[PDB]
Amino acid sequence: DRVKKLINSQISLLIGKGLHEFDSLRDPEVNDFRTKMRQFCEEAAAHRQQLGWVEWLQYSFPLQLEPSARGNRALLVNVKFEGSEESFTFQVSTKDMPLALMACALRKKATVFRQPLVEQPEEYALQVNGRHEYLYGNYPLCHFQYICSCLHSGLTPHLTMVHSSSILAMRDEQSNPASLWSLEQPFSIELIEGRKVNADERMKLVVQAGLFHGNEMLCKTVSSSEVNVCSEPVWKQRLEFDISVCDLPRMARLCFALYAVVDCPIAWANLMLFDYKDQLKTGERCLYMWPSVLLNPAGTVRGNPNTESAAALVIYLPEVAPHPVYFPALEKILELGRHGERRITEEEQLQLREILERGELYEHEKDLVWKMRHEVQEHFPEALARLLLVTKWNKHEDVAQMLYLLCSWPELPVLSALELLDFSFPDCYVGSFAIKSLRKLTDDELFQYLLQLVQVLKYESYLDCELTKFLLGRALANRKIGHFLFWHLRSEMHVPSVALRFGLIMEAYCRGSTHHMKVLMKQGEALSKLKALNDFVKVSSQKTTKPQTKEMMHMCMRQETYMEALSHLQSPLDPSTLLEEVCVEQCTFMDSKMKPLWIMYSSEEAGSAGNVGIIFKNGDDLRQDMLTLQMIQLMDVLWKQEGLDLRMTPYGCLPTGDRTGLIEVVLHSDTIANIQLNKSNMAATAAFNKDALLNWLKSKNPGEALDRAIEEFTLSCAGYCVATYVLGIGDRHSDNIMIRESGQLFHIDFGHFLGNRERVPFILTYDFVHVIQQGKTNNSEKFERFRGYCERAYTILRRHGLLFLHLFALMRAAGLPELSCSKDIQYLKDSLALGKTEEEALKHFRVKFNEALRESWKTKVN
Ligand SMILES: *C(=O)c1cc(-c2cc(-c3ncc(CN4CCN(C(C)C)CC4)o3)c3c[nH]nc3c2)cnc1OC
Repeated sequence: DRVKKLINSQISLLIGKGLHEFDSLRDPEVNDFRTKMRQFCEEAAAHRQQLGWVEWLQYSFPLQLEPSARGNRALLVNVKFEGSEESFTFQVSTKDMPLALMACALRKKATVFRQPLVEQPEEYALQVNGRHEYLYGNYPLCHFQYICSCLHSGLTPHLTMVHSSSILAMRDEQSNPASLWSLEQPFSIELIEGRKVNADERMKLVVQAGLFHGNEMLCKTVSSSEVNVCSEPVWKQRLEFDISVCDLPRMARLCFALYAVVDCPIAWANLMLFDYKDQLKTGERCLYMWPSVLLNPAGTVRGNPNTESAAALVIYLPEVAPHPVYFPALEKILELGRHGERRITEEEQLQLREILERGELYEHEKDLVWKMRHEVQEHFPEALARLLLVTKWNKHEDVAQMLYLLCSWPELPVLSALELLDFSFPDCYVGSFAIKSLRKLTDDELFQYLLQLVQVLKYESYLDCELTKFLLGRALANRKIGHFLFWHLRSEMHVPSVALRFGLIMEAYCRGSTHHMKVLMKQGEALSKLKALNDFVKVSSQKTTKPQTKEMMHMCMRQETYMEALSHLQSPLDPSTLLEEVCVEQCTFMDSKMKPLWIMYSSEEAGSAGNVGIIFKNGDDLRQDMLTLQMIQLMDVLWKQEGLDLRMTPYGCLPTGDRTGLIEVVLHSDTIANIQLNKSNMAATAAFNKDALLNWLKSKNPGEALDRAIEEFTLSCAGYCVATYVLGIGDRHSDNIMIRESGQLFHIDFGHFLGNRERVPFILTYDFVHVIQQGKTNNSEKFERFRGYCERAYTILRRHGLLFLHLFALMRAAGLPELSCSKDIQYLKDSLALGKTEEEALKHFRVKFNEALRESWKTKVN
C-alpha cells in the first residue's frame, strides 16, 4: 500500500540515507541481512503488541532503581488520578511499597466520591508527573530513583494513578501497521594493478600484505617489488605466504598497504578470505582503498564507498579446486577435535595454577597451558582467554581441538565475556560463546555497557552477526535500550566506514517499532532546527552585541516552524524526560568558541520537575566527553553498591550527528570561575577571595542548611578528585569545575584523559580544602574525614579494576585519538595500581595524596 512507501521514506530521512542506496549496491550480503533482520524485527513487534499491561510497562518504561536495590522514615507523597486536578497528599513510609500507596489513594477516592471502589490497587501503576517514568513492582518506595531523588532535595514526589486500561490503550495506539582440509598448497594471491594512485614521482610504489587472525599474524608479511610511482601501476606478481590453504582460519583477513619509498604511506585495504556464506573467495577483486593517516588489521574489511577519489588495488584470488570450497561445518570440526591427548605431577600443576592466577607469558609457559587445556576447562574455566591466546590459530588441527573444548565450555561470568568481545579474540564461535554468556546481562547492566557493545560492531567482519541480533533483540524488548542504540548508530552516519552497517541496523530496528521511529523523527526535526538556529547565532555573535543576537534568536524561535519543531518531544538525552513548552525568554547561547545554545523547557503537568534544559553543541567531537561521563557514572554505581554515595553529577552528554550533540543543563549551578569573580552588591561579596565560594554556599544555604551543603561539597569533591586521578583528567581550572546550590561540586568539558602523554598527579585545590575545613585554617577532623572518602572511593574502584580495563579495551574500536593504543590502557593499570596488593596500592595512593597536599600548601603559605 501507500503506507509501506511512506514508512520507507520516513526511515530514509530518519537514518540520513535513502533506502534505494541499499538496493543500488546489488550486494547479496546486504540484501540477505535486510530480509533476515526485517523478519526477526517484525517478530519482536508482534510479540510486543500482545504483552500484558505490566509487561508493556517493563518494555516502554523500565524501572529506574537505586544501584543498592539491584539484583523506617516518614515520607510525604502527592497522588492524583489520571485526568483529575484534585490531588491527595498523604504520609507514607519509605519502606512501604507502591501497592500500599495505591490502595491508600483508592481509599481516599472512595471517601471523597462517597462510593466503595470496584477498582483494586492491582489494576494500577504510579506515573511520575509529566514524565515517561513509572513506579511499579515489589520494591519499597526508597528503592526507586525518583523517590530517592525527592528525599535528598527535600521535595515531595508527585504521582499519578494510571489504570491498566489507559496503559493497554498506549500499547494499542503504538502498534505497527496491520574440502579445505585436503588443500596442502601454500596460500597465494596475484597483485594485478593499481588505479587512481597519487604520490611523489621520484619515489617507488610497494604493496605490503599480511595474513591476520584479528591482531596476530598467521604468517610473516610479504612485500611486492618496487614499481615507479604513477596513477596506474602494473605489477603482475604471485605473492606467496608461508601458510597452507587448509590452515587458514575461518576469520582470516588478507590486509594490504600501499606506500611510497625513496617511508610515505598512501593507502590500506582489508578483506575476509571466506565470504559471508563460508565459501572460499576466488576471482578478480577491486579493493577501493582507504587513505592512510604499517598494516591495519583492525580496520574495516569493506571497501571505500568513494570509488571516484579512492586509489584501487586489483588482486586475483586463485581457483584452488574445480568446485566451490566452504569452511568445514561445526560437526566436521568437532569430529576432528574429539581426538587428542589429555597428566603431569603435582609440582607442574602448581606451575599452571600460579600462571592462571595472574598478563604476558614466555614460550615454555605457552607449551604447558596448551597440553593442560583439558584441566583448564575442568578446574579453571574462567582462564579461557589465556588458553585462547596460546592456541595456534594457523594450525587447523589445533583450532579443531580448541573448538571441541569451547563447545562444551561452561557459561562464564559477564566480566569474562566482555573480554572475549575484544578484537584479540576474532573467532566466530568464540564471539558466539561470549554473546551466549552475555544474555544473562540485566537491562541495567546492558544499558551501562551499550556504548562499548556498539563500538565492537566496528570489529565485525560480516553484517549478519550474533552481536547485531543480540543488540536488536534487546533494543526491541526495552524502549530505552532502543532509544540509545539508535542514537549511538545515528551519530556515526557521517563516518563512511560504518554508515552502511549502522544504516542497515537502524532500518531493521525501525521495522521493529514504527511508533518509536516516529518519536525519533520528532527528535531529529528539533535537532535540524537547532543546527539552523546555532549556525545563525554563530554568524550574528561575530557582528553585533549579545542582547541583539539573543533577541534575533528569540524571534527565529518564535516562528511557528520552530515552535512546533522544538516543542513536545522526548529528550534525546533521556527518553523519560519530556521536553514540552520551549521557554523562549529563558533560552540563550554561551560565549565559548562554538556559541552553544542554552534551551529551556517547562511542563505544567510535571511542575518544577518539568523545568529542564538542553545545551545544543555544534562544532565539537562529544564522544570522549560522553565516554568520560559514562565512566564517572559507573564509578558512582560501584561506590553506591558498597553503600558509598559521593553525590556525583554525571549529567547527560549525547553525540547526535557530525560534531553535534546535546548536553544536559544542570540547573542552580555556576562555575567556580563565575563565583570567584567576587562581584559587588551580591549576597556573597567577600573580604578575601578565599571566602567567595563559602560565602556563595552560605547565601544559597541559610542556617542549618550550610552544614549539609559543606558535606555535599566534601563528598562530591572526594569522588571527582578520585575520578580525575584514575581517568587522568588534566587541564583542570576554575571555568571547567562547577558547583550546585546544594553544595555539590562537578567537572565539565572533558577534552583530555588518560594523561594525554604526562602523568596527571592527584589534585587538591586550596579553594576546596578551605570549604571542606568549613572556612577554618586548621580542621583536621573535617580534612582527614575527606581523605577517608578519597581512600574508600579509590579502594572500591581498584576491586573493579578489570571491569574498567575491559570496557576501555572495547572502546579502542571508537578510534578516539586519546584511546588508540596499549599505552592508553597502561595509564589505567598504573592509576589503579593493579600490579600491587591493597596494602601496597594504599601506601602508593597516600604518597600521591600527600604530594598533592604539599602542592595545595604553595597556596596556603601565600
Ligand atoms: C560545551 O559548551 C560544553 C558545555 C558543558 C556544560 C556547561 C555548563 C555551564 N558552563 C557555564 C555555566 C553556568 N552558566 C550559569 C548561567 N546560565 C545562564 C543561562 C543564566 C548559563 C550557564 O554552565 C553546564 C551547566 N549545566 N550543564 C552544563 C554543561 C559541558 N561540556 C561541554 O562540552 C563538552
